[PDB]
Amino acid sequence: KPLFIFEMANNHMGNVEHGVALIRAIRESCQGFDFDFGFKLQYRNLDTFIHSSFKGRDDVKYVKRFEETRLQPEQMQKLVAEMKANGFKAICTPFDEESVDLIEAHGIEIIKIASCSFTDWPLLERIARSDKPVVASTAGARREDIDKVVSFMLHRGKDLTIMHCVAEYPTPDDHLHLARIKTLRQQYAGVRIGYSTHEDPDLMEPIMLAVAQGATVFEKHVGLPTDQYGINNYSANPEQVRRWLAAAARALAMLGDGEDDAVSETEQASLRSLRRGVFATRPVAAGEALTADNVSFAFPPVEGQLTANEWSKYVRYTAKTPIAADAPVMAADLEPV
Amino acid sequence: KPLFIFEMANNHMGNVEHGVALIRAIRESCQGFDFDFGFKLQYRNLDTFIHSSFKGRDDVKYVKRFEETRLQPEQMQKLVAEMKANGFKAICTPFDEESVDLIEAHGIEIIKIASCSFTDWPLLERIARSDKPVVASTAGARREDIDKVVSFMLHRGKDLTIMHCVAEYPTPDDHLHLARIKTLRQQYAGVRIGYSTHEDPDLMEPIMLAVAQGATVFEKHVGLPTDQYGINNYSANPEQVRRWLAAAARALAMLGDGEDDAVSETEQASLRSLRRGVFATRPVAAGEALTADNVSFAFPPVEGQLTANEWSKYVRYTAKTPIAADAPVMAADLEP
Ligand SMILES: [Zn+2]
Ligand SMILES: [Zn+2]
Repeated sequence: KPLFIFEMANNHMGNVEHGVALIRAIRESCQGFDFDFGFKLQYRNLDTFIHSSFKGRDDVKYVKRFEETRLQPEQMQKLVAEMKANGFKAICTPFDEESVDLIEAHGIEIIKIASCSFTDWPLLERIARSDKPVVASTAGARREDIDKVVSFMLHRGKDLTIMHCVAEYPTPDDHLHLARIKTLRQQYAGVRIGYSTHEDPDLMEPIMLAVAQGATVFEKHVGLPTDQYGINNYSANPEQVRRWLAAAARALAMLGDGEDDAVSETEQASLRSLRRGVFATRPVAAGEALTADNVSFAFPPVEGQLTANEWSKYVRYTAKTPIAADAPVMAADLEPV
Repeated sequence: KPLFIFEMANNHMGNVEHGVALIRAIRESCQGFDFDFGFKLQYRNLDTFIHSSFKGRDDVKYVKRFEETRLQPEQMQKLVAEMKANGFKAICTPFDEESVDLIEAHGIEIIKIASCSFTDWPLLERIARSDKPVVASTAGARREDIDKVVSFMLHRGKDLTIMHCVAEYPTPDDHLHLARIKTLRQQYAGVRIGYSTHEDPDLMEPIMLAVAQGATVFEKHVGLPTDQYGINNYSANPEQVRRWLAAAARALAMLGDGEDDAVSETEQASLRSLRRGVFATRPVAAGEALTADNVSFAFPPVEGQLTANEWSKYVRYTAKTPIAADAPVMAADLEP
């Protein structure tokens, strides 16, 4: 049931072979874990998306990075092909209306909304008229906005998932604000809650904290280090992904199931072995009632001596058969009153 | 603020001076942290609590250990004194009703109830007569019991805390069942929840998990390995107590404040730089309306271009002054 999502973003680096080699290593990292898994792309129609005025420029963030790692629809369909080949849910973040169109053509199963497009209303309209599940990130979103967006998606019957994240790239430990996962969970009932992250140096605890807080979907950026290919400071390599899942794996075990009222057999005998048994202080005749004079409490009990945990201060029991003084009051020897 | 209770139990090994040195070793472990701390004893009037039928016997668990580590009241009084002097809160688990009297006499501040005495009504009824906050452990209680005891104390006006714990000494990782913390927060709303634990072969993650589920009171057994005395495996030394607390602190750091909605400049400025700005696709006369006909969306914007995230179907825009084809719609040029 937990779903983990692996964000490639642009870490294919403009290169498909690399990106195929990265999906396949991520599948290797998943060996043995019993979760759901999705792989994520980012769709921008670079023609429309980067404005004429900013083409070829680098005096501002992201333009150059976007232009350099550009991939053609032909090649983007190729990656989906592998994604699915390996058993990943194909997941994608459109930033354009036209990229939604494209997501459809590619038979992608799910739509992520990035935090930046969270209130990109025209983009939302385009997504709403789609018929796939939605995963929305909410970094620095106002409550009133997330409300609008939740309400609007939920009305008109969408499968929605809302994710905590922070738009600091990478995110200081100081600054993960994981408490927010619960804030979101409490604000919005019957909406899946998740956590998308820019934490990683190889951290490991945030995920446990995240699971504990009742997030059910988890997104992390991934990439494959290589000689002549670097990695950024918020993207995990295949070695740290496996660890990432090992951590969640552990946290689930340590957490157990909150459903279980059910009780261990150790616990029960242990607990008895520390309880106070009820003893007669004085001979008690047949049909004598048991009172504050005549009994006392002391440990430890024998089976199935009546214990203090069953005593009452009002008159509850008479002795069916006589009890010797200083003897354990056995519970099979008492008729209730 | 979070409360950390250190369970001494009978880890004073029956020696007052050792108990003292323990308290002192643990005060050091606490240096620097902005938490509350308590040290906890275990009170049993043994003359009376261990039944004659069982005195001198090592035939079944605990009897021996209790007898062997016996401390007199004057000696318990010295420990409480020490605890207070290092600025610890004084806490105790009484197991019989004479022990509650001694708690009152010794000036102990909080009453802990062990899981085995959780439904010990006669003890409960004695404990209810004190006016000390109650902290209550819950291992293997059935729901109806927790319900009963909970309302019992709450209706009495008690300042109650409910702990999750597990009666396996020590508790396997497998078996911590840390999500009872959430369960219990959810069934007993308003009631403070903590977690008392019997875990570590050095474990640091469960406290981080405890804290993340909103436990606020934590208990752990503690000891001072000495070679003259060893230490059992569900109780922690001073080194590993600091680690424990550091794990807690780190978790709080990573969690931050649920009720804080202030967003950063760094964050806000980050988001803007990935957003679609708004560009005029044909010329736009002054006092002319802006529609889907005349605007495209593209990236990136600049201070302070209109942004798409402000293209609501509920909002009309008219140009103050004329806008050229292919130009940024600059907000200061419109009319909400
Ligand atoms: Zn991201
Ligand atoms: Zn204990």
